[PDB]
Amino acid sequence: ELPRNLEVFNEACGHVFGSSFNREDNSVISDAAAFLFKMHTHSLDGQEAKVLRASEKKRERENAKKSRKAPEAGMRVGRSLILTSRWTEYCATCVPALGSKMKVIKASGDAAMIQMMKDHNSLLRVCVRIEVWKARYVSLVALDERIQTLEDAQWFPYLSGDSYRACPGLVGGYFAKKAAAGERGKNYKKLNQTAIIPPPRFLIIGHRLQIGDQVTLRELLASIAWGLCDGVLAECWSPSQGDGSIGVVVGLPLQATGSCFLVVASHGLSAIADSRIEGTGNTNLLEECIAIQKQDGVIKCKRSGKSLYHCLKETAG
Amino acid sequence: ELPRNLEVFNEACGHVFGSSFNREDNSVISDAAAFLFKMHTHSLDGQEAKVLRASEKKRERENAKKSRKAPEAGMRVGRSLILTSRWTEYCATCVPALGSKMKVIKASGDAAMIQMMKDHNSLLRVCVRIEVWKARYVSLVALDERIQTLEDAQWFPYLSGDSYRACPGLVGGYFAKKAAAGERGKNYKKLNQTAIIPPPRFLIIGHRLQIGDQVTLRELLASIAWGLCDGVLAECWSPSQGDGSIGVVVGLPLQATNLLEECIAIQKQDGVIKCKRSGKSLYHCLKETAG
Amino acid sequence: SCFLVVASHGLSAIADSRIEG
DNA sequence: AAAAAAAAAAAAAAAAA
Repeated sequence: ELPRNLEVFNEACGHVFGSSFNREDNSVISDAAAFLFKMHTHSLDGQEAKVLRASEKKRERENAKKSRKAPEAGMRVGRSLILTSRWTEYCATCVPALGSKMKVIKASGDAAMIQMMKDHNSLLRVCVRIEVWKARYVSLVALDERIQTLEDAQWFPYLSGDSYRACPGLVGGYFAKKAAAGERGKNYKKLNQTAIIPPPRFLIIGHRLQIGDQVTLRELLASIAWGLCDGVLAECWSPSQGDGSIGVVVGLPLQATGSCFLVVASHGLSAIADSRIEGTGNTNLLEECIAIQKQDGVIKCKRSGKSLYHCLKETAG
Repeated sequence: ELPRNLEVFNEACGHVFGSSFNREDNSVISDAAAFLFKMHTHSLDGQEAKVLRASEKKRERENAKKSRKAPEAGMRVGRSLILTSRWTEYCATCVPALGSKMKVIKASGDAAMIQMMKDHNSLLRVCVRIEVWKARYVSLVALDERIQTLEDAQWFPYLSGDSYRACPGLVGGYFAKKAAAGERGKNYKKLNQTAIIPPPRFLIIGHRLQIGDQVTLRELLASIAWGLCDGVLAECWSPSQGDGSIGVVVGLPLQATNLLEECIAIQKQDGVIKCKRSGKSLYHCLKETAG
Repeated sequence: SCFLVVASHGLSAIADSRIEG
């Protein structure tokens, strides 16, 4: 009925959180996804320690993690999620042992182990996507202190190393910076900062975000952009005639690929990352356009020139 | 009395395309050169199969291409080129067998085969030069979707592996990136994205580009720059009576707030002069001037 | 407060929303 | 001189703050 990824995520969440897992709330789904990502990375208390190449401080931290008691049945997670008595069985069964590599399992040839490893990888990817979307959503109302200049903002979202490894094309941070500054191999993926990520309640159901869906402004914006992206993206929403909290998606932005404004260095000149910015002009900057694909057709919506976070804050006033 | 480098290409083009091979149109020369490059790389239909270490899908594709019927005489290639029945004979004789290496030819000692391989190398070099110029000409009007950041704009032109092997100096692409990532050595060459390539109507006749030569603005720009270079290079071309897509060359650049103050050196009939940069890419400048 | 507006969907980046103009 | 604009983003099976 559903692809492997969503089926495995649903099975894992249902097994670990029982009947307390709300399937229509973004916050609950995000909390469950984050907890599952922590469990599957061998990060919950009472799991195998990471000591392969650990510095003494890391050795001490991992030993303390190992010694501590694991989460007990009925522990409260998030806001309305309660672990069931049978989460330990799921953790012991469906979580690959620390250091497991697909090559070793394939060499062994156990079909069940290969299936479990594939499920674990799919769950890692799905939870990474959900957590990236949640980071975007949080960035719409709460600015991150780390981002203070466009250079820093270029690497949002900031997530752990395993988060970058699972979905290199969406996750930024320290590891994305290191990969970009380092040698770019055959597997290098450029950070697609503004990729479309359907809401968590649609991500686990497979309903791709498209026109006609009834969603909120904040959820849609976190799906198609983040806090500091331009405000014109708010045009992708239209309040309904009822309560108005949940509206309708009318059109989605189009990833611009029309023209390139670079100027490569030649004959002693110097490169220009953007012709408009370095021109010290303002007339063009205030009359830019964004290509929104609507039901009727493409439309050029003039940019508002103010952050999405500030636009939302002003509107809420 | 032309050099063998160009004589071989002229003879090959004639023997392949009959009299339909116009020698005064850049598009015609470029299409003929591309076809000959494919022919000498065994990339056409009904030619040898590159199966030295090919993977399963590549092996199947090579086998299918080998089984696929070869082109027949009179085929229309490009827009104004038609094959001649003699081409097969030419493709039977001048094209070296797949996998042949200069080591084996030299070891054999056959003078005829050695000269054939030297001619093949020269033809490949000429065809790759033509292809690079054609890539620049195309880029000057329509920009590649691959090039989005300065990192990607550093490797233009993007050509296949054979093109890089023939002329590593001018060709970029994926294989140039791989070589750069590998190491730097005596055989390694540094990409020169703005080398002066005479237009194909000038290259096949040894007509070095020089001041006072009638050339279209796009022709000159492609021959001394590409789409994303600085717009100031447009100062090297001056139009003629009613322009009419024809003009003359007045100078050739050297070394083939303050950021916008950078100046380029242009050599004229009198002496070196410094011209202030425009700050807008040649592509955008031409697009805006068009309308 | 931070007034940056990162570039996206072909739009031009802004290092400060207020200073524009 | 030597050696989803007949043929270029999103998701999947390969590789792996």
